[PDB]
Amino acid sequence: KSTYRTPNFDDVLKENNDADKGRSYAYFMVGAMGLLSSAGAKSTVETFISSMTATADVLAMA
Amino acid sequence: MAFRKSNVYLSLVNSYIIDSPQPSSINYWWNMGSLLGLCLVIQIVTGIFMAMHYSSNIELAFSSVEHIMRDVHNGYILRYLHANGASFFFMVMFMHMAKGLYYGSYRSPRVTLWNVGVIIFILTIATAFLGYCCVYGQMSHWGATVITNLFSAIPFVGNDIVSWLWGGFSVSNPTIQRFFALHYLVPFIIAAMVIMHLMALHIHGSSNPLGITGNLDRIPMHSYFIFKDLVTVFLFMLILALFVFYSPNTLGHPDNYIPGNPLVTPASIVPEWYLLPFYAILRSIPDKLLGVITMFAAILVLLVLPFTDRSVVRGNTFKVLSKFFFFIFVFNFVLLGQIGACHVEVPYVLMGQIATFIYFAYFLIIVPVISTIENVLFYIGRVNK
Amino acid sequence: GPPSGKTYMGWWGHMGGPKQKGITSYAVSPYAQKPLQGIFHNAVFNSFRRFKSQFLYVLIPAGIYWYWWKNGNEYNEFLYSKAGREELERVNV
Amino acid sequence: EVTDQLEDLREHFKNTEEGKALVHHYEECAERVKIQQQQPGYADLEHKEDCVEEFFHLQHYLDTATAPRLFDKLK
Amino acid sequence: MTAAEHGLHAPAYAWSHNGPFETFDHASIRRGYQVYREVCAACHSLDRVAWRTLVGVSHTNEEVRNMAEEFEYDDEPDEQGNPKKRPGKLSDYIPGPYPNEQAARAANQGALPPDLSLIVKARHGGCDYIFSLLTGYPDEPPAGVALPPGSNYNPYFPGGSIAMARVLFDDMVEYEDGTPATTSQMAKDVTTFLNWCAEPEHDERKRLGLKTVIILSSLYLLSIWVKKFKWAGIKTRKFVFNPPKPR
Amino acid sequence: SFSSLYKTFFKRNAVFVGTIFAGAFVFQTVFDTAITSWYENHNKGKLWKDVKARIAA
Ligand code: HEC
Ligand code: HEM
Ligand code: HEM
Repeated sequence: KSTYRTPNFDDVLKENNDADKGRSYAYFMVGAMGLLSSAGAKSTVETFISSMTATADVLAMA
Repeated sequence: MAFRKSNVYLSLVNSYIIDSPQPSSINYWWNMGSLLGLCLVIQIVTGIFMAMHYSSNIELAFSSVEHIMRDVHNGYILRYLHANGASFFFMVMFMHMAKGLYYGSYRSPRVTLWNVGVIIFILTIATAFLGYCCVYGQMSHWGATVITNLFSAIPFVGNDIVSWLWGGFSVSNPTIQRFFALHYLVPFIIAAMVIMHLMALHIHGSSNPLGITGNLDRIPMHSYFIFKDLVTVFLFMLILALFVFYSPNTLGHPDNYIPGNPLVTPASIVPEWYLLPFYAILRSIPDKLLGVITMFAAILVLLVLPFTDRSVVRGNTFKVLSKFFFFIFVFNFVLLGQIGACHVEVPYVLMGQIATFIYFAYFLIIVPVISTIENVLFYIGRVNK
Repeated sequence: GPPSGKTYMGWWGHMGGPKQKGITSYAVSPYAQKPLQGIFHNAVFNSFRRFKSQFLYVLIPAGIYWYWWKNGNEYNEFLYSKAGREELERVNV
Repeated sequence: EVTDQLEDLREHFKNTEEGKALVHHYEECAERVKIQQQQPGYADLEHKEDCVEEFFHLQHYLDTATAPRLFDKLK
Repeated sequence: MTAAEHGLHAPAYAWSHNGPFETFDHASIRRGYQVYREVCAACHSLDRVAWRTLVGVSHTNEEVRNMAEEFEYDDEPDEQGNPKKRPGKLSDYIPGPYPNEQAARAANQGALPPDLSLIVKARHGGCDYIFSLLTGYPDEPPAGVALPPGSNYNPYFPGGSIAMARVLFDDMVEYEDGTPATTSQMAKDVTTFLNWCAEPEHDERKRLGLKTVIILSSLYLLSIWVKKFKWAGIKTRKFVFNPPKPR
Repeated sequence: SFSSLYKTFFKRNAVFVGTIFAGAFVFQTVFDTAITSWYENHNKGKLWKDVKARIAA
């Protein structure tokens, strides 16, 4: 077989290959992952900082 | 050249995590190392933010832990995260070691990597024992006394090394303040040893589940294995958030909510669950000196593995007897862990002795004989004469 | 810096494998592919192939050790009961 | 006016088919132990039988029966 | 050890906070505080529970202020250096009945009553153990035991002999919401209260756990998709070998 | 108009991470309120404000 004859990729190729459609799909999924991980990262850095802030008894004698 | 190569620090970061050529064949068991890195960062950060509120005297240790639980904002998150993250660190570390001795990662290009791993394992066991001793419950105190009175079996200097460990005459205020200073300290020695682990790995690169060379197709670590590690990172955080928020005192013992009392024995002194197999190994020998020698031998027998593996192909991917006896070893370890949590009653001492013998006969008897048999079967199955 | 010893993995350009000739590799852009392709077929057929090849090695030692633990636990619960006290007093004393 | 719900459920499940058999085994043991007690020279036997195991079987069945349906009765 | 030395296992009652979306019944905690104050406070302590932690969980601010002011704590000494006393405030802790351990052991026949502020985490079984221990006292020990004098039979206590006699009897407390206060109802209420005293973070912990488990499950599945999208080009790679000509 | 959707949201990475952060802000707020209201409506008659209304009625 020659090397100019590329193999059968048709089981995994999508049949409509618009650039903007597939790019917006992929960037929507990685954008949702970035959104949720950014909210989670904000929440854990606030968990540690609010751990450092003050205490129930120190606020009780206020 | 690129700025990520033409720097001093970004050169190291690039060489280790960005352009690191990984074999493309490596499966999901090659994420345990980045998982242990995440676990180590979790332990160090949550421990620092709890040491900001912990007081280490014997009359203030337990109540300072409950001050963290009840009075510090999100402090139950920190304590439950530290305790369950320590136990998750050990489950992932057991998976890292079991992968390593399944796939033959201990073998001849990577023996110094295996040995730096064994040093890291000993240091993490010590760190978690000290940190369990800092909370000063009832299992904490009596665990400290039985494990430190192990060292009185040395027939010449044993009483003076145990009186040097205790700082006095039994586990009290100097012992607890010592154990806090050391339980801080040994994690940074572990971080240095992890940097040395990565340095010893980086010279030859990682193995692969085939055991053949991986030099032929390779993939840079960025954008492929970064995301393949991100999958297991989010799975591990999911399972840890389950155990932290819905089931937090499950892996722990209930007797660490009794404050430490030197006059009342809690009628079954057991350590945390991950030290139960070595506890059963220690308990199986009917002598104390031979008991601690056999426990330290049970963890130093991981060093005889690159010299007793007598076969020409690396790993158990293509061997049937190595696979079978590997899983015999793994369920022997699980039975040993369950024997270590039971009392010294009549079937359990014999079961623990036989399981300890199987644990030692795996490294010293089973792996050479099965390796040689598989060698000659691989030969005569395909050569004609 | 100084040069260090001979390793078994180089870098991009001098990895240290054999010379390669006559191997062509083809690959399509993932932006032009379908991810999650064949997941419902692989989820039931490939997983059954993997289970069928790799389950005797896992579930024969698991069965041996679970039967051992069950039998020893039954013997202990028998010996520390009223019906089995005579064998307890001869098995320890 | 209101009687304790747990002893109500315990007597109701003591009046069932095999609950009577468990109670009967307990009373068989109890009369056996007391006519052991009334024997001359009882405090020297070095191992005196009790009925704690039969009481445990009865109380374990009563626990499994009364457990999932008591808190409906409590407020 | 034998089953008597282990103790009988407590069954699984259907608590209103069993389950991952549930919450303490706060009326049960208020009634359980009343049963603690009227029965349990004679012998057991609550050394870790401040007065201010009850405000907004089981009682109102003035309702806690009056219960704290009905006690007397050690004040700072006056200008002549003599010791002084003080009505309690919200900052103080719930005082025990005894001044030290020796008074406790003297008053309760040698045995020391444990402080109840962590007792459902300190015991294997938890709420089921506390409930079944309080309601587990038979009217007579089983035929054969030799109970030491000053001790009572309870099969859920390990060994059987416990130094606490049966304290809960029918209609010994009257609730202010008209609940029929029987033995089972009072044991349910104290065990809910002691579980709150051990875990006062329980509701917020379960709510936050809902938030993290939802966010992390979504992130896990979304990361599976992004991994498969990145590795598509390597999973669909094809190799062809034409053997090179001999030279 | 997928070309217009791409050209406004995903072409510049500044605009991309800007809407990532804006979505994380509004998601954090309304996700918090939705989880609290579901948790409180699931636990009806058990929270403190229900017992407070009962002893005030
Ligand atoms: C008077 C004296 C009382 C009263 C009114 C109560 N308790 Fe109990 N308690 C008491 C003693 C002296 C002991 C020690 C007995 C022993 O042998 O240890 C106890 C024991 C408990 C325990 C622990 C049991 C165990 O360790 O498994 C719990 C829990 C307990 N007591 C709780 C309790 C509750 C909830 C009460 C409510 C009214 C209560 N006690 C009454 C002494 C006394
Ligand atoms: C190598 C990583 C670490 C491991 C494996 C580890 C392990 C443990 C364990 C098992 C406990 C007992 C948890 C419990 O049962 O309550 C503990 C407690 C503790 N650890 Fe660590 N630890 C690590 C790192 C650190 C570090 C670096 C610090 C200090 C900054 C630290 C501070 C503490 C403190 C203060 C406690 C007190 C008790 C508690 O709050 O739970 N830990 N540690
Ligand atoms: C703090 C604990 C540890 C960390 C952070 C760590 C880190 C790593 C990392 C990141 C890798 C590369 C990824 C991988 O191969 O999985 C690795 C590989 C390895 N580690 Fe560890 N490790 C730790 C503990 C251990 C232990 C306890 C051992 C065994 C005694 C060990 C032995 C190995 C081996 C043999 C490899 C090479 C495996 C291979 O690629 O074939 N490590 N380690």
